[PDB]
Amino acid sequence: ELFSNIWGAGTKTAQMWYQQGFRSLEDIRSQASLTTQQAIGLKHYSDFLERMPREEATEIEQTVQKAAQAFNSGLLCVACGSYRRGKATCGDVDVAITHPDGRSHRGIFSRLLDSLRQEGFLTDDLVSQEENGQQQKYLGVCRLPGPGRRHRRLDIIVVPYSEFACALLYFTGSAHFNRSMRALAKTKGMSLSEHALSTAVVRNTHGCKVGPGRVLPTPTEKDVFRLLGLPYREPAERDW
Repeated sequence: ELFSNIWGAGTKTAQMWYQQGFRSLEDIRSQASLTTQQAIGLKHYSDFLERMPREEATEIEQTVQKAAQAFNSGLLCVACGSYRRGKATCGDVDVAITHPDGRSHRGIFSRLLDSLRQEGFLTDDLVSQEENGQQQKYLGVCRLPGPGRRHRRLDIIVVPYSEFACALLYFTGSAHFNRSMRALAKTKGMSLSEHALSTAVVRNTHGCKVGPGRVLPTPTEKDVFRLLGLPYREPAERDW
């Protein structure tokens, strides 16, 4: 069951396709109906089975940073995921982008992606543009210049500065760790997302609601941990 490995396909679709006679990667490319992601996953099947050394992730991060700072030299670009958690290898790269003035993040997302296309860095686009609140998310594939380079999954997320701490936390992960933090937030009547940490409603000692839900200010990751009642954990401690 090698269908599993194709990107955009899990055990979920591995269990159909087979329903059909398909038992081959080739069988799927030629006869099966495919998602835009699945087509790309098939196109780079061999490459997407290989993790990259973290040095390559650094090169990917700097490539995105260089192209973004040409447009505004104050833009903050950070690679998250397993990279930020300090692993020796990474399966993909998520680059979060913001600006400290907090408003110069707009107008970058479109121009940046285009700039990376022209120089041949971005090779395949899963989703060219996703708009989630004030966050803009690119999902695609990249490849560093030169010979012997494999194709690497790359996400780029541009975020407002007021959401940066929560975004960094969310894209740094791990997925387990996020689930754990969301559960902790809930025990305090809060909710945690990639945008913000907020409370549900405000109630007094009589149980009467006296206000709407509150968006808790979180300038840094440490604020999130403080608000959840936890000692701060470095990214390297967040694998589980």
